[PDB]
Amino acid sequence: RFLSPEFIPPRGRTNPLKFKIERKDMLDRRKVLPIPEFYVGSILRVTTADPYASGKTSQFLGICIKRSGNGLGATFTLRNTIEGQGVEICFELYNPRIQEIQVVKLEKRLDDNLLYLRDALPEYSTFDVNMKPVPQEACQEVPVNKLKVKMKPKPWSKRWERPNFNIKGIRFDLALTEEQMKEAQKWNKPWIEFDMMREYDTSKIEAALWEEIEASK
Amino acid sequence: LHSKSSTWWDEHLSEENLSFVKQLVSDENKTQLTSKLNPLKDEPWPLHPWEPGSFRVGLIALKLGMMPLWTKDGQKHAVTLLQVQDCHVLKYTPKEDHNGKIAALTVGGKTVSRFYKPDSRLEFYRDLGLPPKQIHKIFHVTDNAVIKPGTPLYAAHFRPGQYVDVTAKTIGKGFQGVMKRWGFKGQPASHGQTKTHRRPGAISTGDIARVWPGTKMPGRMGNQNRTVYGLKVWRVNTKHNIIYVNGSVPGHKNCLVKIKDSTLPAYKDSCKNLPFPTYFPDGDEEELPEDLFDESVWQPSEPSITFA
Amino acid sequence: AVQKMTRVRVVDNSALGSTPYHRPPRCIHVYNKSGVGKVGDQILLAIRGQKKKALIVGHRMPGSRMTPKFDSNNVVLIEDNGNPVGTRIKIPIPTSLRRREGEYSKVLAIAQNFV
Amino acid sequence: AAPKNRRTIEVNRCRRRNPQKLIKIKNNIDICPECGHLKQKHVLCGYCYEKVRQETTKIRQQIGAQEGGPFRAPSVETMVLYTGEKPSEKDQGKRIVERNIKRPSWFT
Amino acid sequence: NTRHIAFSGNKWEQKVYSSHTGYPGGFRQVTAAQLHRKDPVAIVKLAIYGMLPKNLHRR
Amino acid sequence: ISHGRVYRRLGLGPESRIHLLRNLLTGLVRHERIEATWARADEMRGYAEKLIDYGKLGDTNERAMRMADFWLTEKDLIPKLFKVLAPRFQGQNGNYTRMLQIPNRKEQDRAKMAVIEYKGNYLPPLPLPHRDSNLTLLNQLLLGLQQDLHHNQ
RNA sequence: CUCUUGGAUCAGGACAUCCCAAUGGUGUAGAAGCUAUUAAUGGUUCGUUUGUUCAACGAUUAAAGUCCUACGUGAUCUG
Ligand SMILES: [Mg+2]
Ligand SMILES: [Mg+2]
Ligand SMILES: [Mg+2]
Ligand SMILES: [Mg+2]
Ligand SMILES: [Mg+2]
Ligand SMILES: [Mg+2]
Ligand SMILES: [Mg+2]
Ligand SMILES: [Mg+2]
Ligand SMILES: [Mg+2]
Ligand SMILES: [Mg+2]
Ligand SMILES: [Mg+2]
Ligand SMILES: [Mg+2]
Ligand SMILES: [Zn+2]
Repeated sequence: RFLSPEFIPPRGRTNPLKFKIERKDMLDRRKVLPIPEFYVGSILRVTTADPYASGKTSQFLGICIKRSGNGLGATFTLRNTIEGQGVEICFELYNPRIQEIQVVKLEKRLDDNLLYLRDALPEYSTFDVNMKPVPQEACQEVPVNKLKVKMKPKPWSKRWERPNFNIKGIRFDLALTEEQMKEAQKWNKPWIEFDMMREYDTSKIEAALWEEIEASK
Repeated sequence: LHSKSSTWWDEHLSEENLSFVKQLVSDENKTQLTSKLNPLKDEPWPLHPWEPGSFRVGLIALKLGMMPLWTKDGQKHAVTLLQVQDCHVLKYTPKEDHNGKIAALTVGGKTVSRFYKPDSRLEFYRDLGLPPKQIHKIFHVTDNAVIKPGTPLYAAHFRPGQYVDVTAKTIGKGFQGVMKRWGFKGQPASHGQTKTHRRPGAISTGDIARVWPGTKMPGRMGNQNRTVYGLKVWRVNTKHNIIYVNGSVPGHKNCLVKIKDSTLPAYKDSCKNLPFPTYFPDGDEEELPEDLFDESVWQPSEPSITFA
Repeated sequence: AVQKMTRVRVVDNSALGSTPYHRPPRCIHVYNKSGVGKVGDQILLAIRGQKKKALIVGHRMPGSRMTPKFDSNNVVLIEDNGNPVGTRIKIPIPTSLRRREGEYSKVLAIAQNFV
Repeated sequence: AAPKNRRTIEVNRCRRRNPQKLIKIKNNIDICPECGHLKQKHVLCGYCYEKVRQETTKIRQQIGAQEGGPFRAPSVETMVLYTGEKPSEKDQGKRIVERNIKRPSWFT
Repeated sequence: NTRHIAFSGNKWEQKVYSSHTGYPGGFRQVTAAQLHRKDPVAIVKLAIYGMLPKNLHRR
Repeated sequence: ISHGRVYRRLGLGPESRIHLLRNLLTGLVRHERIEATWARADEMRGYAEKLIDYGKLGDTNERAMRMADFWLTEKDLIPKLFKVLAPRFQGQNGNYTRMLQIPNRKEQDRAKMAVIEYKGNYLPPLPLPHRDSNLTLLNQLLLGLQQDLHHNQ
């Protein structure tokens, strides 16, 4: 059972009614266009109509590196390198000028954000434009690709080694001395994981949404 | 002691009566709300036709939140949601009493509890036979557009395509400094500055030997009435009484706002097309669609937009 | 977001940009009411002890949804008359350039890839 | 910056006798039915609460003697008995605390 | 009939009344005719105010 | 501006706040009735409730055991939580603690005080406030009104 | 024969107007310009010293105005 991220409400003081109203419109678009299941790390091809030109479409293939947004404003960003020039485009799922979304390769990665690929070697971001879809098996669990990438020289876009990011998909041993690793651990904040008032349990909310979505079907 | 003591409704209520009184009050609200559902069959005041220069009453709504929206050209617009909730007409002043050239009508909304209110307000509402409302405001209405007190109002009073005006109290930020409050530049961080980073410079010239009234200084910011002009209406939901308005509205979520049609010069006499006195569903000449849209709006469940 | 003294990359086949030099080019002026330069903006460039006009075609700062964000700040050299200095471009160029107010047809002709 | 003039007793009387600076009177004082001592409506009675805490100390003092050391918390429920009382069947296998005095009237 | 007072000479166009709000730029000067248009009683009232003794009993 | 901040600032910092609350929670489990200052007890009340939820999960749950180990400094009390307190509150869905304000401390700082406890303990009962009986004059009139409305439809 | 000013911050005001606005004359064909009348509305940029006795240079702008307010302003800061 895969419940898409946007359906889960964020916590706050907003009324539940505003969420019910938004959900109705989201479901209606899904009947017209089907939104496939995917996770950060999977490769996608998205087709959209080009506004500047007249009745001419566009296609972009890349790996999904982030999923954000709630409700009708949900987004996802996918990355690729063309002629040795890196490009990223941020897409909204419910934008009406998206013709089709195709999951070329469905897979999961160790982390739920891959923004550190900007600092990794170019090979880990390049994907063949014309690669054909790979088979999928219904009676299975989604695969977890456990690749650990290699990084370029130390000056980076962010300090990925620091404990807040919680990166588990970088080969730090190759790039950093053990002395530097202890230097980073001075920012740990160990107590955060053990305080019970910072945790948001959404199991019941997830369950209730499931039947209503299925019931509407 | 032969002296004053203070009380509250729950002080003397026993265990059984505590729940009973809660239930009794809730039923009283429902009976009084249903009775007012039929204005047209309750001796309505005469309904005059529209004439140039006419002004119409407005509503009180609650701010739900925001969401995106798209037009048939693919342009994306952020929109805010306003819900009408138990809006009634309360009191009428004739032109001479109000002291304005025009007459006035008072509107209330958002039913509230009766327990922690002054007696004066409760007596006022008992006369009108309605449960109390959180907020009252005043609207300037012409004689032809006057409406009898006690008549419910609904979101369908507005229709898509018309511009509107909204006013509400802004978010309160407390006592604030000159940099945040008035956007003052401040001073450099380094090069020898001594304990002067975010402070104002000179108040004024030395010659006057005083400070001009109205000088900009630190003080409490926010929590003031502000108005936004010329916001289009994109869509209306008849079932839940929801209005969608272009752009931003002042205040936090769950805050009451005042809605009235635009007073800008361009939209001077657009009221003729809209229901002139108000919208009455009691008439039941036709049942409205659940959702009302504007032509440029791209509705969901329509086919994907192709920029042919 | 290109500004005065920003270092930029010349994505062009012109000899002036192609030839390696000990200093990378730097922006000297932005032809805008604001100082910030975005895609479709001309700037004044300092190259090899010389000044030349140039046009921004990409940058690393986020924009609105559904538009491409590049990994480097890319520029094209433009002659005083407005004719491109170079004869070819290989890196992908955004399609937003077509409709933005300005003269972009000449550069679009020389560019093969549009993203 | 230093004062340029002495402030007079008349001006000073107006600053410190302003109604803003005076002690406000309280309207939430009531009498306790059980003991007859005073209390605030939203607060527990001090005299009545004082009784309970004294008994609580006695019980805990006895609990300390039985255990005999730290880190001896039982894994079974506890119960208190007074002279003249014997464990019931439901009391089987539960720590029993013994008090010399008779059961207090208020304690149930 | 304070609206029907009369001025000798060209006083309607030459007599100026001045006021200040108290804020920078709050100085306003208006002629007699303009003030008479806005308020039909101001001219007569201002004349009487000036001729009374300048003390608290004036008000 | 502090809109939407659900935590108090206590101690010497964020980590110090957790440690102070942990010490109070450990004392509550052992003794089952505690006195602290009103603000501190109110902040710790939330954690006390959530601890009884992990206890319900059971001894064999790996996550529950890890959480209990961190929040109880004295280790003779982990058996107590999983085998005494958790069984006691099986029926209820919440409201495991009772908290009341106590007269101000008489120690020259005059702090606002409170008493917090777990329901169902063996200690002498607290002197709680009782609502008025139904035999009083006002209650009877309301009772009369209820009977008429119930009987007459 | 000799011997207080800059900058930052925030600006109050005058009109002897630099730009924006309404007009007259022309050795005003159009487009550019030169001159005069009326008006204080808001605005009036960013960097740099090899030579220059209170100067100059680069890139721009619709314009980069002239002045008064104990250097307007050091119990707000600084060379
Ligand atoms: Mg955010
Ligand atoms: Mg950076
Ligand atoms: Mg917009
Ligand atoms: Mg606030
Ligand atoms: Mg600064
Ligand atoms: Mg400092
Ligand atoms: Mg003076
Ligand atoms: Mg006095
Ligand atoms: Mg708060
Ligand atoms: Mg000024
Ligand atoms: Mg002049
Ligand atoms: Mg001074
Ligand atoms: Zn008592």
